[PDB]
Amino acid sequence: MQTIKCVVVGDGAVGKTCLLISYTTNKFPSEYVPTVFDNYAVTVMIGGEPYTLGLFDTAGQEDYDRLRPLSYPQTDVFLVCFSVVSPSSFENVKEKWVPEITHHCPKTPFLLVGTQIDLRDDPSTIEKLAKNKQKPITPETAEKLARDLKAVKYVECSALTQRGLKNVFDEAILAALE
Amino acid sequence: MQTIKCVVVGDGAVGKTCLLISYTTNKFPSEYVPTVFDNYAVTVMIGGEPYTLGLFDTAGQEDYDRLRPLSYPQTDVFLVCFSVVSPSSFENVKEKWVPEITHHCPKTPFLLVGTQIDLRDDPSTIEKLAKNKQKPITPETAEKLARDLKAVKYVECSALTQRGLKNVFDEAILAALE
Amino acid sequence: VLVLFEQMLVDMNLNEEKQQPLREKDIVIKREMVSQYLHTSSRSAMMYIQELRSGLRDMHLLSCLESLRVSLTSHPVSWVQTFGAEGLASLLDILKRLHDEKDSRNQHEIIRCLKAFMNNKFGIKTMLETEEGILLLVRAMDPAVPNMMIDAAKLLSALCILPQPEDMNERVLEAMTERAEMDEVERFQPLLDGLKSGTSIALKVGCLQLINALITPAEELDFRVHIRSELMRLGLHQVLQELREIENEDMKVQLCVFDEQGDEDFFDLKGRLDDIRMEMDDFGEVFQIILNTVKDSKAEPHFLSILQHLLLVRNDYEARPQYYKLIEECVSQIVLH
Amino acid sequence: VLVLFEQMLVDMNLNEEKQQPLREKDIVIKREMVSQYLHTSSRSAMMYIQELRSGLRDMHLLSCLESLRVSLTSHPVSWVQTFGAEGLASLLDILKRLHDEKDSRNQHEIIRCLKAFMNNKFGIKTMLETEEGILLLVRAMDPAVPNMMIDAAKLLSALCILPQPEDMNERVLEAMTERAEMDEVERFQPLLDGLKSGTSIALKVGCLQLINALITPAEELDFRVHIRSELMRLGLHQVLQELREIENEDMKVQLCVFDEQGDEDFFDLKGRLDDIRMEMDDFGEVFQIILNTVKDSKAEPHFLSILQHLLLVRNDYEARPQYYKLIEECVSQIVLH
Ligand SMILES: Nc1nc2c(ncn2[C@@H]2O[C@H](COP(=O)(O)OP(=O)(O)NP(=O)(O)O)[C@@H](O)[C@H]2O)c(=O)[nH]1
Ligand SMILES: Nc1nc2c(ncn2[C@@H]2O[C@H](COP(=O)(O)OP(=O)(O)NP(=O)(O)O)[C@@H](O)[C@H]2O)c(=O)[nH]1
Ligand SMILES: [Mg+2]
Ligand SMILES: [Mg+2]
Repeated sequence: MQTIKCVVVGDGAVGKTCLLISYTTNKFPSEYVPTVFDNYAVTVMIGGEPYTLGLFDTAGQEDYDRLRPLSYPQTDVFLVCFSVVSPSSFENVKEKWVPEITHHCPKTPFLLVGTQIDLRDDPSTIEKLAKNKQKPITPETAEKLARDLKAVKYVECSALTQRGLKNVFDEAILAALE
Repeated sequence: MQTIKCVVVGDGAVGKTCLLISYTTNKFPSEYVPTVFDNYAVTVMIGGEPYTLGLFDTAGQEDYDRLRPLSYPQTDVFLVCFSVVSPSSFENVKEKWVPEITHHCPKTPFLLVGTQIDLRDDPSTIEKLAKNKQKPITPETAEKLARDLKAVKYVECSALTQRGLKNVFDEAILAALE
Repeated sequence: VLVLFEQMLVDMNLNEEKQQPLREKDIVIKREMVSQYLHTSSRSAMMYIQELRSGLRDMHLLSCLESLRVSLTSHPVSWVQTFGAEGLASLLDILKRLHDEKDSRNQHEIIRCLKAFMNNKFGIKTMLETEEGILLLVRAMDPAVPNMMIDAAKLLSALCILPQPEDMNERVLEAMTERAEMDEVERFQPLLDGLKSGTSIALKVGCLQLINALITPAEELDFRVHIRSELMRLGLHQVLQELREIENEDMKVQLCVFDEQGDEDFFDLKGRLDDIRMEMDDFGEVFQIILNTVKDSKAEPHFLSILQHLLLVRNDYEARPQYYKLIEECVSQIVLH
Repeated sequence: VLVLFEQMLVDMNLNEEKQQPLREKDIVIKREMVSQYLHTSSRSAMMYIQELRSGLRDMHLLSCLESLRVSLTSHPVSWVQTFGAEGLASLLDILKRLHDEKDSRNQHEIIRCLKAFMNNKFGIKTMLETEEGILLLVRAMDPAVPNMMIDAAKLLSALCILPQPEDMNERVLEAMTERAEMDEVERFQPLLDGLKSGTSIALKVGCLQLINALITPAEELDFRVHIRSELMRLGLHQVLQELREIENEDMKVQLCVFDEQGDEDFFDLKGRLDDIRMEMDDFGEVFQIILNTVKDSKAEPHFLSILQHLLLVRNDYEARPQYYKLIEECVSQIVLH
C-alpha cells in the first residue's frame, strides 16, 4: 500500500510512541516500553478527500542506531522530536538527529516537533530543571532552531492532553505534499 | 547662653559636619577634615517666635571615644546619624551609638538621621555596595530601626542638595520641646 | 530463508538482549527487513578516505567529519570494516595535524567518529593495533573542551576494563606519561583539572571513572598505592571532599568504587606497617634494610634525598621531637592515605 | 592653670598625634573642657562588679554587659583603673560559666568589654597578669561566631606584636595548645575554619593576621618552619590559593606579609639543604648523624616511624625508584614549602 510515509525520530522518553498511540487510537499508554520499530496508519480527510498516512515509529536508544536506517528508505516526511522539558533532547536534534536523517534522506523535508508540552508549566518539572541550571525550551527558541536547521516548520504538542496533536500531522501531510 | 542643645553623633564620614555646615552656612565643604569637636548655632523662627539651637559636632573616630562624652552634659536632643549608603554606619547606630547616648543621657530624646540621601540612587554607589553583597538602607528599614530603639522619629537628608535638611532641625526642636 | 537475518543482526552490532525483540517478529516482517538491509548496502568509505586526505579545513573539514560520524554510527558494522585501518590512519593523521597548528570542534568531531568506530569488536581491535591511537585519545583530554574530554575519557575507561589484551591500564598510563612528557606537565593534571569545582558533573564523573579504571585492574598493591599517591600529591584528597557533597547518583557510584578500593588498600598497607614495626624495631635493623635494598639501587638518590630533608632542623631546637612527630604524621598520610 | 588639662589628655587615652588639635584650642575652650571633665567623674565600677557577681542570665546579663562596655569605652582611663583586676576577674569568671553551660551574644559582649579594657596600657598589663585571660581569648575564637572571633583574634594579634613582655607569641601559642587539648581538636583548626570560603573577608583577614603575628616575632627559623608546616598540614596551602584571588586591600597585605616570610624562610632552609647535600653525600654519613643525634633522643620514636613508613613498598616492585622519587617530592614540599 502507498501512503504518505512519515518517520518519527528523537531521543528515548521524548514521547514519540505516545504521540503516535494518542493520535491514532485516542488512548495514552501509561506504561513505558522502549520501541524497536512499529508501524501505524491513519486516514485524514482534506477538503472531502482521503489522505493516507504511514507512520513509522523508531528506537530512541543508541543501541539500535544501526537498525533505525531500515525505516528510512522512500520517506516523504520526518518528524524530529524533542521534549520541551528536556534540553538534552533538544540539543540532540542538532548533534544527532537532523544530521542523521539528512545523511540518509537528503532533500526530504522534516518538521521540528516539540513534545510533552503540558509539563512546560509544571512546577515540579521546572524546579527539577532549575536544580540543574536548566529551563524549558520556549516556542521561540524552538522556532529559531527550526529556521537554522532548515526544517519546514516547528510544531508542538502534548500527547497527554492532545493539545496541538492533530496539527502536527496535518502539517506533516502538507510538508510531504509540497 | 541658653539654647536648645543638640548633639550630633555617628560614624566617621557619615556626613555630620557637612550636615551642620550646609545647614548653618548654606555651603558644602569639599575637603574632608575629621572633627574633634565644634560648636555651631542657628536661629529658627517658629510661628513668629525665635528659637535658638546649639549644635555640637562630635568625632566619629574611635580614638576620641573618651573625649566625646564631654559634649553630652545637659543635652536636650541628640541626632544619631548614619549614611543611607553605608550599612556599616547603620549597624553601629545599634551596637555603638544609641547605647552610648542612652548610657550618658538616659531619657533625653533622639532622632534617627539618615544622611547622604542623594547617593541612594547613584549607580556607581549602588554597584560598589552590590559587589559587597550590600544595598542602600531604604526609608522603611530605617523607620523600623527607629521604632525598635525608641527614637522620636526617623528623618533623612542630603547635605549636598539640602533636600530634607531644614526638616531635620525643625524636628529636632520639636523633639526637644516635648 | 532466515539465514540472511542472522548475519543482519550481527552486522547491526546487537547483543543477545537487543536481538530478542527482533527474533520474535514474524517471518513477514523479517523478510521485509532483510530486503531493506540488502538495499541500504550515503557515499562509500573510499570517498571519505579520499576527503580525509584532501586537505579539508575549518567548516569544510567539520561537515565531512559530521558526515563520516553518521556513517560510522548508522551503517552496518560491515561498512565500518570497509573504512578499517586505512580510514582510521587518515582519521588519526588529521587529529595530529590539528594538534600541530595552535578548531576544537574538528578535534571533538574526530573523537565522536572514534567513539562510533569503537563501539564494535572490529573497531576496538583496529584501534588497539595503532601506534598512535591511544596517545591521541589521551591528548583529547582537554579540560578546556569538556565534552571532548568526556568522550575521550569514556573510551579510555573502556580500554582499561579490557581483559583480552593484558595490562590495558598500563598501556593507557604509558600513553598518559607520553603526553605529559611532551606537554611538560604532570601526567594526571588534566584528570584533576577536570575535577575542579566549576567543571560539569559529567566531566567530574568521567575523570573519576578513568581514575578508577586505571587503578581497578591493577593486581599489585604497590601499583595501586603508587598511582593513588601520585594523585593525592596533586591535591586529589581535598577535591574529593568537594565531590562527596554533590548529590548525583553517577558521582556517588564512582566515589564509592574509589573509596572501597582505597579502604582495602589501606588495610593491606597498614598490615605491612604492623609487620615492619614488629620485626624492624630499632635503627640497626632498619639501616640494614636500607643498605641491602636501597643503597646501590636506582632508588638510592631519592631515598638519600628524603633522609637529607629530614635533617634540616637543628640539633639545638627545643621542639624537634614535636616537629618530627608532625613530619611523621605528614609522611604517614602520604604513604598510607 | 593648664596642669589639669595635661592629665585629662592622658586620661582620655590619646597619643601625641590625637592630642595635637586639642592642645591648640584656646585657654577659653580648655577651661570649659577641664570643668566638664571634672563633672563627668552612669554608675560606678563597684556596682558593675556587684552585678557581675549577682548571677545575671540571658537578656539581663546582656544589658549589664552592654552597659559595662560603654563605661569601659567612654569613661576616662581612670574609671577603667577603678574596675581593675577585681572587675576583670569577675568578668572572666562569667566567660568561664558561659563555656561550662552548653548566649553567644553574652560571650561576644564580654569580648567587646575586653577589647575596650585593653586599648590602654593599664588594660593590657592587667590582662597579661591573669592566669586564664589569654586562654579565654583563644577560646572565643569560634568560627560559628565570626564577629567574636575577629575581636578575639585582633586582640590576640596585638599581644604577639608586644615586645615589652618577652615571647608573647609563645604565650599565645601555649594558650592555643591548652584549648586544643581540652576541645580534643587541632590547635590551628579554628584559624583554618575561619579561612574557608563562605566565611566573611573580615574573618579571613583576622585569621591570617593572627597566623602572621604568631610567626613574625619568632627569631628562630626552626620555629617559623615548625608552625608553618603544622599549618600547611591542615591544608593551608590550598586555602591560600583561594585568598590569593579575592580583591581586598586588607587580605593582600596579610598574604603579602606571609609570602614574604615564607620566601625568606625557604631561602634559608634551602641553604641548609645545599649544605647537608655537600657534606652528607652518602648513607654512612647520614646514618652517623641519626645515631649521634636522633637515637636515644625524645625524637627517636617518630624518626623511626618515618623510616618504617618508607619501607612498606616491596623490594620486587618494578617501579620503586619512581615511587620513591614521588615520595621524595612529597616529603620535600612538606619540609621546604
Ligand atoms: N506529561 C506527559 N508525559 C508524556 C507525554 N508523552 C509521553 N509522556 C511520557 O513519556 C514517557 C516516554 O514516552 P514514549 O512515547 O514511550 O517515548 P519514546 O520517545 O517512544 N521512547 P523510545 O524511543 O525509547 O521508544 C512515558 O512514560 C509517557 O508517560 C506527554 O505529552 N505528556
Ligand atoms: N554625596 C554626598 N556626600 C556627602 C554628603 N554629606 C557629606 N558627604 C561627604 O562625606 C564626606 C565626610 O563628611 P563629614 O561631614 O566630614 O563626615 P563626618 O561625619 O563629619 N566625619 P567625622 O566624624 O570623622 O568628622 C565628605 O567628603 C563629603 O563630601 C551628602 O549629603 N551627599
Ligand atoms: Mg517509542
Ligand atoms: Mg565631622
